[PDB]
Amino acid sequence: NEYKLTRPYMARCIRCAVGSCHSPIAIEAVKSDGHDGYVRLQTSSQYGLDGRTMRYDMHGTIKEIPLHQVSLYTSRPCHIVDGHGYFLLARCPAGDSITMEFKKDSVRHSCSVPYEVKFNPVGRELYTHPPEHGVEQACQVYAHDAQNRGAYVEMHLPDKWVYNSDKLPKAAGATLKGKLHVPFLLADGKCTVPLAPEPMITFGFRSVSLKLHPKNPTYLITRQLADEPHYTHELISEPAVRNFTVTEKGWEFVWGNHPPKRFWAQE
Amino acid sequence: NEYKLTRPYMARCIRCAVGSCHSPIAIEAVKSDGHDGYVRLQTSSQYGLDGRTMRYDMHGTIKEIPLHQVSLYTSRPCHIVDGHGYFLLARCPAGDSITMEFKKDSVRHSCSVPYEVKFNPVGRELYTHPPEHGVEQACQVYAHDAQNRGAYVEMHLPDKWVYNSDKLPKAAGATLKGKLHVPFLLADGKCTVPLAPEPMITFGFRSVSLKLHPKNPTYLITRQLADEPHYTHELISEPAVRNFTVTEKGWEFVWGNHPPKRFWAQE
Amino acid sequence: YEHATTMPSQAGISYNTIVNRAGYAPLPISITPTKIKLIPTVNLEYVTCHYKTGMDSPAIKCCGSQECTPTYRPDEQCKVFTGVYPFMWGGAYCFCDTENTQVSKAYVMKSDDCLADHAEAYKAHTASVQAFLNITVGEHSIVTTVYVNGETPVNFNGVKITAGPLSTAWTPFDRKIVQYAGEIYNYDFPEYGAGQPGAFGDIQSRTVSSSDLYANTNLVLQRPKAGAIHVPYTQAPSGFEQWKKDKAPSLKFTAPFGCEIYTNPIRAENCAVGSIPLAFDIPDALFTRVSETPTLSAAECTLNECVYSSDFGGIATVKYSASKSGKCAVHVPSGTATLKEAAVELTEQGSATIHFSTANIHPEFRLQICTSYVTCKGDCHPPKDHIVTHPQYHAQTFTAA
Amino acid sequence: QVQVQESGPGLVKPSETLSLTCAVSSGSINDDSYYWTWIRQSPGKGLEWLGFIHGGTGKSFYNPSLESRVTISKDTSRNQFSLTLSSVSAADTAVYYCARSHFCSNTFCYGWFDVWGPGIRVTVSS
Amino acid sequence: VVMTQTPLSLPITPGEPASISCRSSQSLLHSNGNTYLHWYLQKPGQSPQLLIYGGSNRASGVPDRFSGSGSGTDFTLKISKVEAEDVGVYYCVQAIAFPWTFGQGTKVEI
Repeated sequence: NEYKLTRPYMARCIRCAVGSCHSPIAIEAVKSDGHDGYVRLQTSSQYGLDGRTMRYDMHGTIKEIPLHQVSLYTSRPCHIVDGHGYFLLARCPAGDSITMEFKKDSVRHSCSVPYEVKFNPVGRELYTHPPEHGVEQACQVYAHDAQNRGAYVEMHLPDKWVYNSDKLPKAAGATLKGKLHVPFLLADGKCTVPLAPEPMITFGFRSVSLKLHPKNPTYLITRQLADEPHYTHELISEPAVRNFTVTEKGWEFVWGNHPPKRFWAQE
Repeated sequence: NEYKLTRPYMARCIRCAVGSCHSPIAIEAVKSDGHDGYVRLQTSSQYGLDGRTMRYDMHGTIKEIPLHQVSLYTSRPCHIVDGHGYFLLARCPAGDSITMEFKKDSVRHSCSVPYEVKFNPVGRELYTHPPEHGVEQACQVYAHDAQNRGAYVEMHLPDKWVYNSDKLPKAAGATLKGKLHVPFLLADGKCTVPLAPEPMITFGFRSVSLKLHPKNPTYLITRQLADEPHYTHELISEPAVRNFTVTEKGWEFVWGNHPPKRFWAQE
Repeated sequence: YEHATTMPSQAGISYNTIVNRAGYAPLPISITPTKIKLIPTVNLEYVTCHYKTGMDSPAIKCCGSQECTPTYRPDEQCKVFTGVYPFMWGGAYCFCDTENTQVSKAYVMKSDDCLADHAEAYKAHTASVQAFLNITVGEHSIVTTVYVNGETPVNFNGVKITAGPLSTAWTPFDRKIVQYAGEIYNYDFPEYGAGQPGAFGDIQSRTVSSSDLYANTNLVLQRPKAGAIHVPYTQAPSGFEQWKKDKAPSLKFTAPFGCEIYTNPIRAENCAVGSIPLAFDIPDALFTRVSETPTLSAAECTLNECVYSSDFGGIATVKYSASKSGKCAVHVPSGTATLKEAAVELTEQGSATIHFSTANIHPEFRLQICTSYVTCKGDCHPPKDHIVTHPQYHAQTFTAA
Repeated sequence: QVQVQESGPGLVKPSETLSLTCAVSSGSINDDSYYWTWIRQSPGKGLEWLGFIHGGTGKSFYNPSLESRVTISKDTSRNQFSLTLSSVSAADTAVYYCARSHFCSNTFCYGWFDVWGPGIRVTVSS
Repeated sequence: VVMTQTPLSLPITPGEPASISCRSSQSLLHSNGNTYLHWYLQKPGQSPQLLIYGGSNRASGVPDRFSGSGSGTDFTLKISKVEAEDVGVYYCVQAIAFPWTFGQGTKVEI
C-alpha cells in the first residue's frame, strides 16, 4: 500500500507564485501523449482516501487538504479525474505550461512547469474539443485503473519511503530501495470521433467532382486502384471543389472518418 | 404566463467533470453570431427573479443557486450579463468551446460543449477586445431586452411545461404543445470602433505615398475614380509604405474606419 | 478429366466455366473468390517507444571530493561538478564556497507505457499467397480456403483442385515495414545499433520485454544553479513523436492494385492484380453423359435489350423445342461476353431468358446450351450512368466497332 | 477467474446508517456487459434482492420497498463496490453477499448472476 | 410480484428422476419471445450456483443430468438421475419485472 506507507517531499519549482521556493506541489513528470487530452502528473504530494484528498509536506509537518480545493490549468482550466499515490489524472487542453495551486487559510500556493501539453486527436478530423456524437474508433487513453499492470518507479528510506527524485540527494547509510507501481497507464478503448458532412459528388465523363463543406479540418485521401496509385492527401479547412479523374480501373475516396468509397468509369 | 409554469431538466453533456453523465447545466444551444462578443446560451436550467437566480433540475428535486456562483468560460472567462428563462446572455471572447460550472456544498458541476464562439469585430480595424475610444458605427448585438419580439420555441406537458428537446423524448398520452418567447434577440444599435492612426501622405508627380503605422490589422481600400477602378483591398498589420499612382480622373482611398479621402493630380 | 483454366484475381466476382468432353455431357464450374490474401514472411528486428530520462539523484558532499562509479545503464551519463552547491543559504546546506561536489547521473529507460504504445519494426519477404473460394464443381457448394502455391490440393467428392502459382509475383510490402496502431508503413528503419536521436530508432529493444535497450538520445549533463538541489540535462526530442507527427499515410492509403492492408497477421487482401491458374482432376462419375440430359432442340436466340455496361445489361432469349424438361449448362467460349449463370433450366417446348454482360456495340457471341451452339446477334444501346460502384463483368477487347 | 471478496462490520447498532463494501479481485469493474449486485438472506425468509449497478454508465437500480433507505455506489480508484442502508430495523439481521453478472450480450443477464464472495453476517444487535 | 415454489422439500433415494414446480403470479413470457426463469442450486456452505435458466436452457459448467420447461406461469424443473452431491436447496427465480424476486426454497436430501 502507498498512502499508509510513504511520505511526500518538498522540492524545487521555478514559479512558486513569487519566484521559486521549495514547493509541496512540485511537478516531476508530465505525460500528454495519449489521444483525447488526458494528462498524467507525478507530483510531490500524495492522494489517498481519508473521500479523495491530498496530503502534502510543509516544513516537516505533513498536511492535508481535500482534492476539490486543488486547481490546475494549462491555458484553460482542467478537470481532475483522479489521484493515486504521487500520481494524478486529469482532462487538460493544450498549453505551454502546467500549473497547479491551492489555498490554505492564507496566501495561495502554486507551482508552474513548462511541459507542452498536447492535444492528440483521433482520426482524420483534427479537432480541439471532442465531439458530441460520432463514429467510434480505437483510442489509447490514460486509463483510470490504479492497479498494477507492470510499470514501476523507484524509492527508498532516507522512517517512511520517499521517491528517488532528482531534487533530493542520496543518503549513505543504506540504499534500502523499493519499487511502487505507476498508476494511470495508457490503455486501449473506444472513443467517439466526429463525422464530417456528406461530400457532394457530381459525376462527369471519367471525372468525379467533390464539393466539400467541412465543420473542422478534415483530411482527404484519394488514390487509384491501378499499378500507379497517385495518392493525394490534403488537409481541408475551407470549403472546396476538388475534381479527380476516374478510369475504368478505379478511384478510392476517403473523407475524414467516413469509410472508403470506390468509383470506376464506363464508356 | 410569465413564466411560473415551466420546469428545468437533466440532459446529456459530453463532459461533466467526471466523463459524461446527465447534467443540470447542459447547453442545448449557443449562438455567437453578433459583432462585439455577445453570446446567447440555451441550457437545461432556468433563470428568474426569486435578485437573479438559477433553478436547476436534479434527480426529481428542484434547486436554486444565485448567478454570482455560476461561471462560464470558453478560452478566457466570461461575464454573464443577464439570464431569462432557459436562456442566458454573456460577454464571451473567442474560443472553441463553452464550459459552464458551479459548486454546491462540496461537489462541482460542469458542462462543456464544442461550439465555435467567435469575436466578429465591427468595421475595418480587426480588433480582439474593443477600444477605450473611437468612432461610432452600426452594430447588431444580442440585446438585453427580454420582451416578446416575434421569436418562439416549442414545449409541452409530459404538471409543468418542458422544452421540446432532442435530449428528452416525447410522451404518448397527449401532445399538449405551446410556444414561449426567446429574449435577447439580435437588435441594432451603435457601437464604438477604433480609429487608426493618421496616415502620412507624401506627394509626388502624379503619385501619392502612404506611410502606414497601425496598432492592429486594418483594411486599406483604394480605387481609381475612372472607368477602370482597380480596387486594391489589403489587410495591413506591419508598418508599411505603399505608393499609388493618381491621375486627373482621380483616386480615393480608405484607411480603416476613417472616411474616404479623394486625391486628384495636376500638372 | 483435367482442365487448365485461369481466374482473374478479383474478389466478389464469379467465374462460370465449363468442361465439355467430345462425347459426354458438360459440367459447369462456378468458382467465386470471396477473399484473396497476400501474407509476407515477417521477421522481427526490434521495437520502439517513448523514452523516459531517468535521473539518479545528486550525490552531494560538502567540502568534498567525489568520484563517479561506472554503471552500465542505457546511455548512462555521469559527471562530477565542483562549486555548484555553494554556501549555506545555497541549497545543499553545505558550509563551503567551493570544493562542494555534486555527482549527477542520468540514464534513458523505456516508457512506463511501452507495452501498449510502441511501434514494431519488421523485415518482410516471401509472400505466402492464399485465398478463400466459394466453389461449385458439378452441383456442389464449398467454402474452402485455398493456397495458390501449386502443390497444396483440395478434394471434394472425387475432384482434385490445385491453384497457382505466379500471381504476378507482386507485393506492396517493401523490405522494411513498421507496424503501429493497426497501420502499416514502409519506412527505412535503421538496424539495431544504428539509430540516431530525433529519428525512429532512438530507443531499440529487441523485444517489448527484453532485458537490454539501446539508447542514442544525445544527452549532455549540464551544470546546476544554486538556490536548490537539482539535476539538469539537455536531451533531444524523441524520434517516436517526430516520426509520428511527420510520417506519410499508411500502406492502405498508398498501395496500388486496390489492396486492403490489415493487422498483426500482416496481409494485403483484395489486390485486384494478376490471374491465378487452376488445374483440375475431375472423375468420370460426376461427369455423366447425355442420356439423362436434354439435347439438340432447334433453338433460336434473340438479343432483346443490350447495353454495353460494366454489369449484367443484356438479356438473351432462346426459343427451343427440347426433349426433356431439366437443366443445361450455359457458357460462351469467347471473351465476347460474360454470363451471370451457368445453369439454365429448359422446359419441354418453351423459351428461356438469360441475363448477361458484354462490352461490344455489335455482339455476336457463340452461346451454348447443353450441347448446342446458338448464336445471338444484336446492337447495344449506350448506358445511363458513367460512374458506378459495381466493377467490371467483362473482358474489354478492341471490339467497339 | 474473477475472485470477489466482501467486507464491512457486523453488529451495527439499530436505527443507524449501516454500510458494507465488496472488492473485485483480479477483474474489471469499469467494464460494460457486467452489472454488480447486492443480495441478502434472512433466517427463514429465503434469499432477497436489493439492487445493482452497471459498471460503465453506472446508474443504479434499487428495490422500491426500501428505495427510501438503500444506496449503492462505486470507486474506480480502488476497484471497490459498496452499499449504504439507512434506518435499519430488527428483521434486517441477515447474511449479505455481493455478486457479478454474466457478460450481458443478451437479455438473460437480468438475474443471471455468477462468481460470488463468501459473505458477511450482519446481526443488528446489542 | 409473488412466486410460489412447490414442494417445500423432496425426499428421494438415488437412481431416479424428479420434478419440482413453480407458479408465478404474472405470465413470465415476454413479447420478445423469452421465458424469464432461473433455477439456482445452493449447496451447503456456498453461494447459489445455477443449473437451468430461460425455462429450458442449461448452464455452461453443468452436467447433463437436468432439464426444465414450462409455460407462462407454470414451470417445471426436472432431474434425470439424482446423485449424492445433489443435496441442498433449489430456488425458483424471476426477472421480468422488478423486484427480481426469488423462490422460497425446496430442500433436497437423500
